[PDB]
Amino acid sequence: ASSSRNGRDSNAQRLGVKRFGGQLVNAGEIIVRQRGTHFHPGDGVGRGGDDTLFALRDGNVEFGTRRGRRVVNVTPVE
Amino acid sequence: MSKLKITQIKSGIATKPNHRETLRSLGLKRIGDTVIKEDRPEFRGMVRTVRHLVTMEE
Amino acid sequence: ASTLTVRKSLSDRAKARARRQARGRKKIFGTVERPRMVVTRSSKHVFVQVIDDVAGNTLVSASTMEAELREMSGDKTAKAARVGTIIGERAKAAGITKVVFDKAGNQYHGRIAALADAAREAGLDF
Amino acid sequence: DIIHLKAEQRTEFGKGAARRIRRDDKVPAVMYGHDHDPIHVTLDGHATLLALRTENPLLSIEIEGQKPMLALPKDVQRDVLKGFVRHVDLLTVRRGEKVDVNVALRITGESAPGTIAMTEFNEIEVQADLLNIPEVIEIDVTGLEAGTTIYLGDLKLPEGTSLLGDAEDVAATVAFPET
Amino acid sequence: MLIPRRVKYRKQHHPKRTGAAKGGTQLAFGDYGIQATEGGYLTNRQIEAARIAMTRYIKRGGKVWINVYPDRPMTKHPAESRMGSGKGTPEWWIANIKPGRVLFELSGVPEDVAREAMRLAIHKLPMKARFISREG
RNA sequence: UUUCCGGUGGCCAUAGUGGAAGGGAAACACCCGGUCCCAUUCCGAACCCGGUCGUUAAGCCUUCCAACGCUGAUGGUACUGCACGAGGGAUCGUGUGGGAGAGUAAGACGCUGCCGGAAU
RNA sequence: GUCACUCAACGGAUAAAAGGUACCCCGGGAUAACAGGCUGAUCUUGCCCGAGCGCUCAUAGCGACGGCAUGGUUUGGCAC
RNA sequence: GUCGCCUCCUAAAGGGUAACGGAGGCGCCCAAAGGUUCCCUCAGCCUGGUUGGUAAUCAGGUGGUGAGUGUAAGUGCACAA
RNA sequence: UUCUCCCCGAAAUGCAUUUAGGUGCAGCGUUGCGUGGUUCUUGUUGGAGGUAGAGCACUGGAUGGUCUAGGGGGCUUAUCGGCUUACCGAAAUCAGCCAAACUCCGAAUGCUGGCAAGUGUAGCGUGGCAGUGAGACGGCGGGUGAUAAGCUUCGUCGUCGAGAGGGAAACAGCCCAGAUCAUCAGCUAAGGCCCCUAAGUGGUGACUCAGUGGGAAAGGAUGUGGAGUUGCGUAGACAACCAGGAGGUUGGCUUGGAAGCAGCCAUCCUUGAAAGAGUGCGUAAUAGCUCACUGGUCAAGUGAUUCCGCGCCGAUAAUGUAGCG
Ligand SMILES: CCC[C@@H]1C[C@@H](C(=O)N[C@@H]([C@H]2O[C@H](SC)[C@H](O)[C@@H](O)[C@H]2O)[C@H](C)Cl)N(C)C1
Ligand SMILES: [Mg+2]
Ligand SMILES: [Mg+2]
Ligand SMILES: [Mg+2]
Ligand SMILES: [Mg+2]
Ligand SMILES: [Mg+2]
Ligand SMILES: [Mg+2]
Ligand SMILES: [Mg+2]
Ligand SMILES: [Mg+2]
Ligand SMILES: [Mg+2]
Ligand SMILES: [Mg+2]
Ligand SMILES: [Mg+2]
Ligand SMILES: [Mg+2]
Ligand SMILES: [Mg+2]
Ligand SMILES: [Mg+2]
Ligand SMILES: [Mg+2]
Ligand SMILES: [Mg+2]
Ligand SMILES: [Mg+2]
Ligand SMILES: [Mg+2]
Ligand SMILES: [Mg+2]
Ligand SMILES: [Mg+2]
Ligand SMILES: [Mg+2]
Ligand SMILES: [Mg+2]
Ligand SMILES: [Mg+2]
Ligand SMILES: [Mg+2]
Ligand SMILES: [Mg+2]
Ligand SMILES: [Mg+2]
Ligand SMILES: [Mg+2]
Ligand SMILES: [Mg+2]
Ligand SMILES: [Mg+2]
Ligand SMILES: [Mg+2]
Ligand SMILES: [Mg+2]
Ligand SMILES: [Mg+2]
Ligand SMILES: [Mg+2]
Ligand SMILES: [Mg+2]
Ligand SMILES: [Mg+2]
Ligand SMILES: [Mg+2]
Repeated sequence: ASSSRNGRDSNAQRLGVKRFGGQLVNAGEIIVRQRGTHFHPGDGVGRGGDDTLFALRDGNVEFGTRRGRRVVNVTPVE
Repeated sequence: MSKLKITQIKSGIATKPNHRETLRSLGLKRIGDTVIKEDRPEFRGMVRTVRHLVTMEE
Repeated sequence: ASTLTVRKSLSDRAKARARRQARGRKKIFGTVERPRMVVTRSSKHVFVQVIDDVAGNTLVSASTMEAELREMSGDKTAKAARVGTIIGERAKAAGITKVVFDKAGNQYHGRIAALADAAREAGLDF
Repeated sequence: DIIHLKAEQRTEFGKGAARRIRRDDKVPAVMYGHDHDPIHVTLDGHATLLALRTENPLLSIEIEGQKPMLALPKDVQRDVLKGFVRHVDLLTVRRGEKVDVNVALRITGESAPGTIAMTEFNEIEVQADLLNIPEVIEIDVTGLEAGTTIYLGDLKLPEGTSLLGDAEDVAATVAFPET
Repeated sequence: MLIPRRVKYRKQHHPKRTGAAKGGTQLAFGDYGIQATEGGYLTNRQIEAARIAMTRYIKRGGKVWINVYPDRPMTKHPAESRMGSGKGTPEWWIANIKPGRVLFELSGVPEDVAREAMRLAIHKLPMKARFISREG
């Protein structure tokens, strides 16, 4: 007969948004795993080596736009 | 606030688990059991979630 | 008025300086702790503003257009040095302590450098 | 000619309300214009069908409470398989004002038996008047053959109907038979 | 035979057979048309048979348009073989037809001969179809 | 206070692209030089410095144009959560909620904050 | 701290290992051979349209290109 | 035929999701192709010009991402990564 | 693998495995202690998305039109150059399209936070004891397979497993409904009410005449009932019955015969109230019967076309009616 010349898939990477808008986070909490900057780091958000976006401070996550970039901010909690 | 009167007419067997928890949240236990709720949007939402299982009056 | 795109039909020097300014602003941002010191350098004058970029409002400013500096006899670099001294004095008057310097698309050289060094002499932590 | 259509107010919106209306042998319609808010009405199904048999007809919408209103059916959602009209857009019009419309095309010429003529468009853009809406625009191609082409810049247009669309595209084409 | 010059993927999932026609429900080329009232898969051989029927009836007058192209490859399992061992190779090329899709257009021919030619062509298609015109 | 204008942000085309006309008081800008700090993978073109002569020609700014592009309802339709129904079958329909894309009418020749200059 | 594994059958039985059994021997219908069951590609038997052949004439006899089905006696698919 | 890892689709708009399903890659490379700082904008098209032609190199206009990215693909990057 | 009852009550999944009918860990059960609304439902208020649908902005696929750089074939004749460009024709543009691995767009749901109400007594931590790790069918969304399988492989809900009762003729998985025991009380669900078989041979109004109901396709058809659009019509419509039912003209390429019937064609003219270089029968070939039309007694409706409801044919296995139980 014949055989299948496909069959290989990589393991699941479980990317995506981990903390959504208005969610209270600690400093250092990961907000989104991503490849590239689909989201950019905003105010109080840092970007990791693998483009992970993490909270630089305590507060609430918000998603927005800064200039032309789609950003994630962590607004300090009042 | 017209004090909704909700009575169960069909069973919870073979319905979605959402519907069964909605029936439990309304205080309904058996077919034919009746509860009086305040006319508030959450109870109306519960009623319209399981409208195929209950009847409502004022 | 700050559109993210560089407006076309701008002159070549204007387009190049706009690109340089936008690239400089990528890492420079004025907060209350460290406001941004922007020096606009034209062919005649230097206009300095210290800006809290969070609120988008200028804290203090200085220029060669002020009354006590039109008559002052000096060179363009000397006038820029006097402007740097004045802006440092005004920053100390308003309680600024430290600034982050923004050359606004120009090279840190000559008039801008003299302004920055004079502001440093005045007492600015940068 | 002006076709009078009886309408009555529509207050239930949605797919279910439209389904009930169409099950009651009626047609939903929205009438919008320039100096008023959109008015939602429902019309008789068969009367609307007869009125919309023609294209670009001047309709007088008659609502019991309100005054009559002049309109042109700008969009007609018909059933694709059956012919029933499903929804009518009614653009209200003024008596002393121009209207842009789409007038129809046909070929009534008779070329040589070998060569055949074709029409390359359905309806064409025309600025005209209310009480004078041309039925069609004819292009007669008799004895014109080979690679002759007809563009929209030179057509025997009726009076009061100027030309709006780009006059740099063809509407009719005569050519040899299919080989 | 209508076969595409090339396709990006030769092994593809079956086209959806759900829904009314997405586009091409109104005559755009000819003066009369064949409109599909049922969905299905229209192979290139059926398209060719219908085209031959229309073209042979109408003879020398007018033009015929095929509004649907069979650019969807359908694979075939190796014959007499069990299941598995990968997907088969393409065997048929189909167009995905939905109710209300104008399949063929016809022009430059009067209405009765057009009707007869399109009746002949419709008797070749695997779905139900009807003769349509531009309101006369 | 106001008007006009020079910088510096925010929204990131309702802002742009294109066309027509007009303006420079301070400012801006081209412009004139290259001695000096400094520079070109060659060139004072550019970067940098000394001037502000000349000029509003371009940048810039004001106004007009819906033209290209952009924004864009209402209604309907597709789709769909839940509950059902129909067909021999691909598949289809209804009740009750939600509801586009396209298209149409239409909007639109930018809105706004701070600093400064001139006049008021 | 660092080094030595195509331990690649890549959570890596041993440092170290190929075959025959028709002479064979000691749970599964979780799984193949027969038959039944389902399906019906294939097979089979019909039919629809009618290009054309039949001197002329589609349909006496036929019947391209296409389309729709029956049966379940073929080869298969499934593995009940 | 396959066996570990990576990218995409199937996968039903969080994540996850199978088949001997559909496509491809990896078992490296780079002392710079790492760090930092500063500067720059491409491909394509049009026109003019010795060898020189579609395409080496130069000049003017236009062109916003269609070029590029060490290496598959996807997400990104012209503020340039 | 041996007595009883009381309370609770699964799994047939994930990962790994010399593993695949075994096992470990996790998931799901139970139970002691601890913590208490933290869980769940609904509402409301935010968030990321790229599926359905749609669209053609990109990438591919594609139909026709306009126009064209450039290739083919020929010519006067080629070193050019012109006559062609009636053939092919990249790209550009207009119109209609297609896509799991396309997206200028973009839901419903689902997921995840805040708040509010409701709520079974849910959730969580930590210990003891497990069993399970062969699933099945059905609804919805998919891949494999042929638009296949009571097929296979996923996602989700339900039931069976492990679930009795009522309905489905019988009939694990479908519908209703979850059995603590007794009851010779009542009301209902799904489903039913002529008899088997409890309850209506129920009332009213339509349709069917096929035993359709009580299986099936392409397709065929003056079945039947109803609703529109349109042509002709007491200036007299359609059918029947009485006279002109034919001239030049045996119009042409045929074919010993196409004079009206071999086929293809410009598809007319006339004595004239009237006729087609020709519709059927006949026919070696011509004759002829007779059709569309004109007048007459009569004369009240006739001819298409679209759709809808219920029917007809197509229909077709082997023990015995045997596809309403
Ligand atoms: C292709 C044959 C399929 C199998 C044959 C059959 C079977 O086991 N038959 C037996 C057969 O053996 C003897 S008769 C020789 C027994 O008397 C008889 O009842 C049967 O068991 C032998 C193998 Cl022939 N099985 C039930 C199925
Ligand atoms: Mg890094
Ligand atoms: Mg790294
Ligand atoms: Mg379209
Ligand atoms: Mg819109
Ligand atoms: Mg809407
Ligand atoms: Mg919309
Ligand atoms: Mg392993
Ligand atoms: Mg070992
Ligand atoms: Mg044995
Ligand atoms: Mg078995
Ligand atoms: Mg068998
Ligand atoms: Mg048996
Ligand atoms: Mg199995
Ligand atoms: Mg996902
Ligand atoms: Mg999902
Ligand atoms: Mg799984
Ligand atoms: Mg229990
Ligand atoms: Mg196991
Ligand atoms: Mg265990
Ligand atoms: Mg789709
Ligand atoms: Mg298992
Ligand atoms: Mg399973
Ligand atoms: Mg299932
Ligand atoms: Mg199974
Ligand atoms: Mg059970
Ligand atoms: Mg039971
Ligand atoms: Mg029984
Ligand atoms: Mg119980
Ligand atoms: Mg009773
Ligand atoms: Mg009942
Ligand atoms: Mg009885
Ligand atoms: Mg009776
Ligand atoms: Mg009765
Ligand atoms: Mg029967
Ligand atoms: Mg039938
Ligand atoms: Mg029965």
